[PDB]
Amino acid sequence: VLRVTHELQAMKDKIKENSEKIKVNKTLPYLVSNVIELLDVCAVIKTSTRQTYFLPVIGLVDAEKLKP
Amino acid sequence: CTKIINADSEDPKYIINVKQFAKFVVDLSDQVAPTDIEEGMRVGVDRN
Amino acid sequence: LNAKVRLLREELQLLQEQGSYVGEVVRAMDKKKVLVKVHPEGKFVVDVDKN
Amino acid sequence: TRPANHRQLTFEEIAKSAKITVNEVELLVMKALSVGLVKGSIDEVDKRVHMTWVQPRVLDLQQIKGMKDRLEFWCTDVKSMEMLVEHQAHDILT
Amino acid sequence: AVQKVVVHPLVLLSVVDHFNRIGKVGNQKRVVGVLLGSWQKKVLDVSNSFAVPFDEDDKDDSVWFLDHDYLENMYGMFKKVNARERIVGWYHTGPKLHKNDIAINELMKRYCPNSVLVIIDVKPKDLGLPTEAYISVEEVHDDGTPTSKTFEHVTSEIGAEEAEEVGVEHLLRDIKDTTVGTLSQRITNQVHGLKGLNSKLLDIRSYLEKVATGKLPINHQIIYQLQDVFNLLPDVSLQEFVKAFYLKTNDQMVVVYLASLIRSVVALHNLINNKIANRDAEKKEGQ
Amino acid sequence: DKDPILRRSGMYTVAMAYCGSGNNKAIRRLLHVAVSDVNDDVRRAAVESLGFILFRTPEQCPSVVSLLSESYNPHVRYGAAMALGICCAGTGNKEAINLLEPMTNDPVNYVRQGALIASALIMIQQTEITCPKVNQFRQLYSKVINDKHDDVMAKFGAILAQGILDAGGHNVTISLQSRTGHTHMPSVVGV
Amino acid sequence: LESTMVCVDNSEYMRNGDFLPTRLQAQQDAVNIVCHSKTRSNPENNVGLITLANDCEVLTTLTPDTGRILSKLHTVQPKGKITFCTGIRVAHLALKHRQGKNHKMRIIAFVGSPVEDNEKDLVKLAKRLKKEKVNVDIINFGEEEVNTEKLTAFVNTLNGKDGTGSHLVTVPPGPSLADALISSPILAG
Amino acid sequence: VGEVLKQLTEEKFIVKATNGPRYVVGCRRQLDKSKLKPGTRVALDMTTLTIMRYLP
Amino acid sequence: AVDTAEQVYISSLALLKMLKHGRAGVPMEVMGLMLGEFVDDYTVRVIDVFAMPQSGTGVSVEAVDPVFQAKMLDMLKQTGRPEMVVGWYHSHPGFGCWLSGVDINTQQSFEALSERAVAVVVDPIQSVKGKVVIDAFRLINANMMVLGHEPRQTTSNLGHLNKPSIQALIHGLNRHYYSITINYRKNELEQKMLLNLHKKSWMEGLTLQDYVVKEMLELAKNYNKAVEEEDKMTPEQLAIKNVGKRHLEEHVDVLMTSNIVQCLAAMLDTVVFK
Amino acid sequence: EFLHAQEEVKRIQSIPLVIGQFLEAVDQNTAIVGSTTGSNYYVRILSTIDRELLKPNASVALHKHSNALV
Repeated sequence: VLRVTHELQAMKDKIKENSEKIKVNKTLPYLVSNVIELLDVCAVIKTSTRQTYFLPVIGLVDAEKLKP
Repeated sequence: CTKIINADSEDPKYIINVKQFAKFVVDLSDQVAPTDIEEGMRVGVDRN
Repeated sequence: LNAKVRLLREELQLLQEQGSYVGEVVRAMDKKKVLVKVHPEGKFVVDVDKN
Repeated sequence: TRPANHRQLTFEEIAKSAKITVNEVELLVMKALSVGLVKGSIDEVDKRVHMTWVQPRVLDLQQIKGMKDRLEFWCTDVKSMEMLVEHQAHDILT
Repeated sequence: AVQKVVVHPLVLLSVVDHFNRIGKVGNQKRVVGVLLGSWQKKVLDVSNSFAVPFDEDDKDDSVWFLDHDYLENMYGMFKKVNARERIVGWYHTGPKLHKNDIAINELMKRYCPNSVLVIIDVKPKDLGLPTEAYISVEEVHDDGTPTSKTFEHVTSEIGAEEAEEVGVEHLLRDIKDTTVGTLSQRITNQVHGLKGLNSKLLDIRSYLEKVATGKLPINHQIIYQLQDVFNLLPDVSLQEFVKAFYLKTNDQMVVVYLASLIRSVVALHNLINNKIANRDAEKKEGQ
Repeated sequence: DKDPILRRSGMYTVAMAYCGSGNNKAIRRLLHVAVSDVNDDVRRAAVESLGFILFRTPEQCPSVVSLLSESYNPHVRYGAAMALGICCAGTGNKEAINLLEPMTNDPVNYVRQGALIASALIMIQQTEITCPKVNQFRQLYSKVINDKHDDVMAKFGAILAQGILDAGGHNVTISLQSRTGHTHMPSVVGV
Repeated sequence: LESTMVCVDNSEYMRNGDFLPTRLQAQQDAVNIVCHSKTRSNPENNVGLITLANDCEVLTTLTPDTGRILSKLHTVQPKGKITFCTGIRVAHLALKHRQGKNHKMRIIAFVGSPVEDNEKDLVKLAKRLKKEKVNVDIINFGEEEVNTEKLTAFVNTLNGKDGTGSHLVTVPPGPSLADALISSPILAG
Repeated sequence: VGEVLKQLTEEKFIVKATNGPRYVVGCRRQLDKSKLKPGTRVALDMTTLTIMRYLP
Repeated sequence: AVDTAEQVYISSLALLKMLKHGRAGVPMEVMGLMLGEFVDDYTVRVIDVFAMPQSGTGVSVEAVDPVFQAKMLDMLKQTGRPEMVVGWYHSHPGFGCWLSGVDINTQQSFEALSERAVAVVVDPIQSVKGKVVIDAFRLINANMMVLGHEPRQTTSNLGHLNKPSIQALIHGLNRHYYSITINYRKNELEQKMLLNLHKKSWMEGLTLQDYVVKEMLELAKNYNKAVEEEDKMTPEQLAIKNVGKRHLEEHVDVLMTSNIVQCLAAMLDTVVFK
Repeated sequence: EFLHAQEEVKRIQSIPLVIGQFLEAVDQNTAIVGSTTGSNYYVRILSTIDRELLKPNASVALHKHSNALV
């Protein structure tokens, strides 16, 4: 019976994370741009403001489908 | 002033870019009818 | 003497204030106003001090 | 057992400690000190040890070397020097 | 493991603040709380911590409580505001480590596989640090000690941050070389001749205290092994250090000779310079 | 006591107990406190006390206050000005005003009102012939209550300075010592 | 409003599974039904418990939810001998430390091993609890102090004294059915 | 992201972000200056301008 | 019904928490609420502060989570003594300290909730022990502007308040605002503990290993001797010059101290040991 | 206190700076310097810095907030 408790727990961390995750896009400095490249212990992003940033955290979404 | 370059179903999620700074994924303002928002024409967005 | 030295060191505190920009005065009009063009950004109109 | 002074021990000391002749003391001290576990000094003019460092075992009895014999009592000298310097320099000490 | 432990000042401030907060009743004599940190390396780096409710009863030092619900809730809140943080151990006051500690540590062992205990002192006297870090371990001793189990001490330090000494140190600070060799040497000799003397005489009493109260005069190889390495030097008789004659004497003599030569040079130069700043400048009658 | 304000209370108690005497122990303790104590308020209270306890010998007060006149701490200078004003009472040493004048131009507004009040207290009852400088400060007072760019808090002392200088229709007077030598408790309490 | 701290047993004696399929299961369903009754009485009543097996560490707090009670009730692994005095003192300190001190106080005990013969110690320990007017009932399942009767007077010494009175249930001989064991605690505290 | 324009000192070095501005920064804990010869990609935090993970 | 030159006491724990939290999320413009305490209109104190959770909204009023604050307050009541939330702090990394429209709206909301709702502004602009860029602001309603802004009844404290004066950007947005005097809360036990911390931890005062010292000293003294020998030319010329209507070099206190300490090390060398 | 002031002044320049090109000198303790961002600022120079080295264009680091020559 503890199984449903964990799965009901899932309607817990996801809701808060979604709210924050759905702000960067909306926010003006989003600077949606092209990822310069990918690495491993990570992302390298050329923001649409012509700036190259290095992100240690490759990103919230899993890195497998981050095509250079 | 900004130029719209795309739109998406469900949440509109426009990909408008203002002049040349950067593409912004911005939702429509609360007080606008969704019909007016379209693709490839001038519109107005506030900074914050 | 060394109170004076301390006072001078204290007055070196003015370094905290950020420096002023540099702009070539395109044209100065009456009524204490001048239009100037700072290098980084386009021109504008400013009011003059009393010095 | 005994550092400094008697730490320097005549070859005959090693002879007695190794039931070997005095000349055998001279001939054998090499291998005897060979060991490969204790590093230090030894003075083959008289085979005087005054060795630097060793790996000692338990200390006999209630740590004879532990009390004033070697340690502790020197704390008195340390305190004496400390008080002397303190009194001498009190003015600058502030 | 956990060779070094570094405690940020925030931790000490929080601990003392909570101690004063609970000061309403002094019966506790302890501040048991959950202490958080990071494994930046094999060295732990402590950070923000907090105090959870507890009890330290003298009745066999076995009435102890760490509300699991409160612990979990505080954990969650802290992680939500600081993901990088996570539990690293627990801390308590009452410098004399109450015998309950072992049991409590076991609880922490569950929350963290290697949870360290840090004992902090509300009132610092001198030397060392108000903190003391202990880790609970279990093993079988080579010597033959039954259960070979006891808390092991682990070194400690203090952390670093930005713009904190302004809170206090602005009131007083003497960062300079005027006291170097004026006060530094004095405090050094004082601390040595006090603490080292105290430890040595404590062991002196212990030589028979091992029989009366302490463990055993021939006990804990670390004890007498460390004593022997201390007496790596004879400490008596020739001592083979300051009686080395041509080895130590001559070295000290050359060093002091050079130091005194430069001393004379600086003295002469100071004399001339101060004379010129003198009469040359002071002998102005000005009619 | 650890509390700075308790230390200020102690300094005031020292002043009041040793009122009208040159007890060297009191002067030494007070000067050491003023030199050392970090809390500027304690230093200011200490220098005020110093001014208080040495009024029977005004000639010497300016000598000690002189060094305080030029210090890094504005509060030290302000308290020094007040101490000079209280010590000299109403008699014009001709050096009190001499030191105040340059002190009457300090950048800090706090010092500004301190100097104004001190000068007003000193010059009370005086005359042009008796003190040639009385006019200047008078005029000075007017200007500081006339210019607008001056700090309002700075000018706040100027009006009181005028009032004190001309207080009571040029009849009332401040004096802590009775003609018979008995010290005037009311004057001490008021100051 | 009631808050309870129970003292279950998990000992090598509890390693036996005699009562019903497992004496441990007998304790489990007893605790389950008493918790259900408590919840029915008042939804915010708090339940917690610990095992007195070689230790009396509170298994967790006094939460006002049954699901936690049953979930934790699992994972017993009975290997440690009982320690009644430590268990009861820990339960008392939990009750006092409980934020909801207004909640009515109670303590249960699912002991299943021989207890300390000395009755003076227990009498002294629990007559103080009586002075601070605490309610405690003790339940014995399995191989306990054989059909304890000396505790009966002690029961009046801790709960009762021409007052409330908390019944004590020893181990019935042979197999014991849960329902019979639990008809008593509900019938009398 | 920026490049190590030059090794001003064993403690501080001159670097330039891709955006163009040039600053002087320093190793954080151990950035292995032996391998950070003039010209070495490094990412700096935009709160203290400190040298972090280096990747060519 | 009248303002004055009031004061806010900040506990050392409070300022340390504020600065560390600010430095934690400098790019994100973090924010939070304090747990302050009332004593009188003239003075108000703050002891504890918690971090409201990161939110993409920013410093918006909605960023306050009632369940989070309720839970934190309940827990604190359980352990230790909490106090009602005085106001909010945030880090404005742009330049110094000031406020914006959203900030004033939030402050107005809190002022509706309570009396002071003091606002706190911090920034990454910091010095090792010489910035304390923190500041405290409070808004003024536009209804009583006919009445005096801040009725003052004390010269010393008003002048001390003015001594900080107002910042460039502060005047740029000083209106609807009036900064309130801040001061570090009295600190003795914490002060003493920190003072003990410095000697052994924040600077080299272990006092047992406190005493190169004979290896590189020769070389340092060589450098300084050569340098002083060189510098001796300038005083030579200066003296050579006549009345005519860079001799000051010092460089001697350093040698004095260094080599006198080295010589004193003989005290350790010959007595303290052996 | 004098020593404290001296060490504070020395520290003033230790904080990470921003490179840039000095343009020219107006008067002692003041000058005009151009940053790598291209803007030209009117700033001050500490008494410690020594003139002949300042006079040539060369390169110089500025305080990231005060922009003062260091």
